[PDB]
Amino acid sequence: NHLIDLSRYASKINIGSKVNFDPIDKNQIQLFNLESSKIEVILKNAIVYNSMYENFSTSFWIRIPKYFNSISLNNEYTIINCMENNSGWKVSLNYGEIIWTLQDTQEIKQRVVFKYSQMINISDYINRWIFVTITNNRLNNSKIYINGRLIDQKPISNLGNIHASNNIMFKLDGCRDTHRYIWIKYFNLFDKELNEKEIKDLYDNQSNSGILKDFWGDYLQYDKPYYMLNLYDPNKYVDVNNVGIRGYMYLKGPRGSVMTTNIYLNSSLYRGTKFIIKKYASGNKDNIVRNNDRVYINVVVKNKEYRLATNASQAGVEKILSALEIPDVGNLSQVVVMKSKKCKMNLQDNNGNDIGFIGFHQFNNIAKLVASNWYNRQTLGCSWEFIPVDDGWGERP
Repeated sequence: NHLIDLSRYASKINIGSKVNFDPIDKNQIQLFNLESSKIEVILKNAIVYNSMYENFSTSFWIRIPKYFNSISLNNEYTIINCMENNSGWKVSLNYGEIIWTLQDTQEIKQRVVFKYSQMINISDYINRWIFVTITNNRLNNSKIYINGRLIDQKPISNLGNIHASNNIMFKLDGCRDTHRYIWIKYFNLFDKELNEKEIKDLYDNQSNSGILKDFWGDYLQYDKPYYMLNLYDPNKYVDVNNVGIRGYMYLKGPRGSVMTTNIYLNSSLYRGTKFIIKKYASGNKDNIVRNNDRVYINVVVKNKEYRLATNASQAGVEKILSALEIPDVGNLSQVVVMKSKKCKMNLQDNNGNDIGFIGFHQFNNIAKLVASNWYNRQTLGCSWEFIPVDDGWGERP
């Protein structure tokens, strides 16, 4: 009974003791810069690549922690190796780079590369799950796609016979940063050149769209503190002006930055009051937040949890939100419907009527958090990301 997804391609899988399978999402695999943190796939014979003509493709998801140290500048290290006797294919990484390399049996090699900057306020790529697809047409081009989008392509018809390895080695090789690691999931191989339509369908059908995601791309979870990023005002963070029904929550700037030299320079993500999502009526007994889960939102002020709520009877369509003592909520509106199918939070009263998506509104040059049905009809002010502390980001909370 085969359980590991790599078994599709393997007659045998050898897993080192320092491979870490994520306990919440067992398909997410963590590989450290240690010699026992490796997965060796002995390929089924029909999968071994050995041809001058056969088109082929590969896809995988990857999450690459931010490069912190100058030791990582120009240090290309292999992560997925299907080379034997200097022919085959491999995936490697470098500072802000993902590299695909083909090499034939005649010393001729070609690369296609995706590059991402670490000098950017908010990155789509640093330490966040990335869907990678590389397609190879032997009489034409190699192409690399990131999150379903074509990034680059290079001619490869000058390459002759490619005789790849009988194995695939998942392992950090040649990396000089002792603390380096990667996360990977859903490695696949295809015996054709995938078209743009097929690539987008893999991206979509491996995105688990019925499950809400945090900022890094992991499953959103209950009972886990999250810093909030509003995508419509990304340089601001959430704070509380008094707890209780007289108070309100509001966006305040600026975030400020985190930086080391010109190794990285990014917006600070660990800012403001933290949200904790509480189970109330979830679709499942596990700890994962799913589309249409009905939840309560707790707000952390001075290391104490309060309840996000509002009096929906206040004048006007924008209902200003407060942070209340949990016993003080009474019959006030607090039920939030979480949505993935980026406006994530829809507040409802205890009769089931919509009060509106959670966003913000300007009240005399103060951006107060609101529930507002203007959003439900309408990147919006209700677009939020949930950011937990993560070792791949390295900022000090």
